[PDB]
Amino acid sequence: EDGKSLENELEVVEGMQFDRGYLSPYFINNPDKQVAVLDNPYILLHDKKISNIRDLLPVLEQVAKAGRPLLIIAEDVEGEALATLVVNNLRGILKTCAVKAPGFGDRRKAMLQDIAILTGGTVISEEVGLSLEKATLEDLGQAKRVEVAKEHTTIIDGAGDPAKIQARVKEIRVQI
Amino acid sequence: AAKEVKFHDSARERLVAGVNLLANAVKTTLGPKGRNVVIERSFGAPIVTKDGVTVAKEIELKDKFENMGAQMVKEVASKTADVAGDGTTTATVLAQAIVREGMKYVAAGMNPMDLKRGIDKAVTAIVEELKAISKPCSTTKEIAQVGTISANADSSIGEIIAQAMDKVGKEGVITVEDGKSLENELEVVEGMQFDRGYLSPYFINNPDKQVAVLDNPYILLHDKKISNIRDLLPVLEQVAKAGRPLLIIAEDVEGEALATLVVNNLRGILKTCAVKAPGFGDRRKAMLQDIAILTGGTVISEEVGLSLEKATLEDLGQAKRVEVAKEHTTIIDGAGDPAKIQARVKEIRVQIEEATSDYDREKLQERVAKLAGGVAVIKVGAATEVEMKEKKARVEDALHATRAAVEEGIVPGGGVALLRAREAAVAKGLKGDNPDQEAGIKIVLRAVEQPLREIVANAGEEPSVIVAKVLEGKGNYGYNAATGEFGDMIEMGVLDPTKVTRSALQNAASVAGLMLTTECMIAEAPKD
Amino acid sequence: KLRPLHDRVVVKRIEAERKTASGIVIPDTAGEKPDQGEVLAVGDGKILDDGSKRPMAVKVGDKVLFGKYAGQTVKVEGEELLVLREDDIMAVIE
Amino acid sequence: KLRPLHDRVVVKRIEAERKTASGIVIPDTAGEKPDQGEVLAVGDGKILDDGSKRPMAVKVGDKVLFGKYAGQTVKVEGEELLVLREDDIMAVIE
Ligand SMILES: Nc1ncnc2c1ncn2[C@@H]1O[C@H](COP(=O)(O)OP(=O)(O)O)[C@@H](O)[C@H]1O
Ligand SMILES: [Mg+2]
Repeated sequence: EDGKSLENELEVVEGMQFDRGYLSPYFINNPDKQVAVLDNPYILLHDKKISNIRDLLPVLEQVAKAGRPLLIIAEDVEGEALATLVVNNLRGILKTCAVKAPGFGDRRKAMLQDIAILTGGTVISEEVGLSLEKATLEDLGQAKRVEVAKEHTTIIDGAGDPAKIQARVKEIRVQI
Repeated sequence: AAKEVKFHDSARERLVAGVNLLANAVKTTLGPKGRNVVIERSFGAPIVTKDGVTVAKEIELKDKFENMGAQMVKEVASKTADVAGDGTTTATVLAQAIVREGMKYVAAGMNPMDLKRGIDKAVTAIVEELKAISKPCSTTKEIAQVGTISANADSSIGEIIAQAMDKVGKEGVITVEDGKSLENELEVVEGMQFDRGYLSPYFINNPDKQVAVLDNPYILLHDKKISNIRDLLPVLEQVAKAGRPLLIIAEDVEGEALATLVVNNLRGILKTCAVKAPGFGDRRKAMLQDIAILTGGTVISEEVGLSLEKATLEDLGQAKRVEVAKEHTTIIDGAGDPAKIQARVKEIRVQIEEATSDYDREKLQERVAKLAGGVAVIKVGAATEVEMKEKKARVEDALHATRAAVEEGIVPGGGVALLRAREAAVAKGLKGDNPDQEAGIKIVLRAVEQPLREIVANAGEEPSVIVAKVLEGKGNYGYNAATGEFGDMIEMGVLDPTKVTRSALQNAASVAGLMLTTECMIAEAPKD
Repeated sequence: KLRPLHDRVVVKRIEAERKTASGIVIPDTAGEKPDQGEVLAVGDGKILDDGSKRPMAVKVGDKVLFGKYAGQTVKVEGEELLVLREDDIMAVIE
Repeated sequence: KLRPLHDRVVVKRIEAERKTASGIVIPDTAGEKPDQGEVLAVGDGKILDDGSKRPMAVKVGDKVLFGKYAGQTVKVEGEELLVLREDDIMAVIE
């Protein structure tokens, strides 16, 4: 890509980064860089838009028990659902961040599955047989750290076992 | 379509001819004794300009092979204007000098790729010497001198720009617009002004100026339209018994809500004013949050959990004074904690480093100026529109140079800085890896004399005699083309931003170095 | 202050819950308005066809559950109070 | 906790069928909502025109089948309790 300086520079991105930012500035936990750092968070994979509170409340309550942050990866989090997150963030009751699901069309589904495999979770969707109301902590993905910037988030390392990750990599390279 | 292909010298002469035609037109505007160029516009009123980039961008040649040389040199000035805003004529002059000197070595059978490598090596050495020669621009007198030189020896423009930077500080924003009088005037806007007027003339409390002044008012930030009264009543009652005025900043206040505010204004029960929320889209949200931080309040919005019915006085922002005119209001001083304001400014300047559109940081800088600075407006005064445009370009050029002066420092003007940097680089042991690279170095060493030569040539003197005398001197010793006298450039006021000089040399070398390496040129064939 | 007539019952609809079991704060906009409330004033009873009054199943003080369709808000001295017939209250809590 | 009034009956709508006689698993979205449920609380009885109470045909504990257009959900302690009149129950199972 084009550089801004007069010298060549190399930028290396490690782990999973899907170039999608947060939906609300209040998710930022440190104003020094304007980033949302989540330490040992749960990752919720959803292939459908989230607007109401009555469906996301059952899973938001479960992550409050352990106290770990929650990263919500869905098509969109607006209205009551987005509101409920920011009220909890400012009051400090439960720290969380929400990002848009990366990719368009079937590519969004494929990369969402890759994140679930990497993070050791499952994509909650009615097309497979899982409901957001019945989603549990075991169905949620995990990571040791994730940071959400203005236009991108990087999952530092997924919690999935390397065996399934290698198998997923093998499937994609076969499809290549 | 069909392509015509030129090779070897036949291609190079066409390329050089296009370089010379564009650079000769730009040459005429260089220096204090440079003259103007008239460019005809399709819609009439030809523009009279002394800017190199303006002249270069309008040059297109019938010969398509000569046009490539013009187009490639044209974007030397375009890049210099983008990164420095000044020195576009110097960059164009330097680029032509490199091409002229480099074509002699190309015609001598030297490898042009090694010439380009030698050119890059010499330019890197000279730029480093420019950094050492450069001195910081601390005094406001130097700022006036830098502005005066860049405004073509106009002390009024230099002085007004120095005053503007003094008033708004380093974090302020200065803009240039047309004036109504014949003299330049400076208007400084302090605090936060968001160029939005009142929604009803009855909000005016003093008819002398047709303005609405609220002393120690509450500020209600709302990100949604207000139309009914039942939601505004709970907060209006809280404002009422306190006695302070209320300023309602929302998307719109119409219907029952607007009538209730107007009714209470005439009856004197509760003094208030309502203004539209500034900005469109997400930018409206951004400055609304900035106003809330500045005024020490919170923007009421259901997207954050706050409700207008449940809004309290603590959620409302405060200020010492606000005045609402027909088309703008100014918050004289917000009541927010300065630590939070500084943190907010830090966040925006971080976003400034990431801005990708030209209007992106421009509005971001405006937000910073509204928060922790000021906005200065220079109204250029001229008798006619043609003179107004020429003066505005000179004021804009002087603004760019003064900004570059505080950013990176100042160097002696009149091409002296490049000559001093060249001598320091040579004395430091500037050498190439092979004789072809040594020739590339010699190209740059001769080329950096060209800005002084063309300044002197425009002044009517002998360039080679003046250059030799300047090289005999040391330090800031130079030649004043305005007065035709030798002396200290800094003492005589001939100052240049080191960023402008460095950018002009680097941009010229990058393009002219590539032009030396051309052996084949491909263009669309003429239509018979 | 307000005296209902016949089968009318005046209820103050309770505030929509703000905290949760784990303490999660729901914004007032998101919180669904509950269909419950306590009774402040009770009527004498509907006049049945043979005369006299029907004994009322709700006394002033209990918490009652009512349908969302029924009821009307009254503007007296600011508070929102719902006045509705006795048949719409489908249950009494504790 | 919940005490219905007059002809009202409180029913917990039983969940959708999950495993069949062949063990086929149906997703909760696909599974149709049954019109059955057990009764937790029963009203005293509808006051007929001459006073007194109408004897109730539903006693607390049995499984009742009720119309899918009838009943209203109550938000108490998060359960899917449904409150409906005595006449909407089509039948009583076992
Ligand atoms: N009085 C002066 N004596 C000598 N050199 C001058 C004088 N005034 C300006 N200059 C030089 O002329 C150059 C200004 O060129 P100008 O015509 O403004 O085009 P550009 O801004 O594109 O270089 C500066 O580098 C400056 O050093
Ligand atoms: Mg200039």
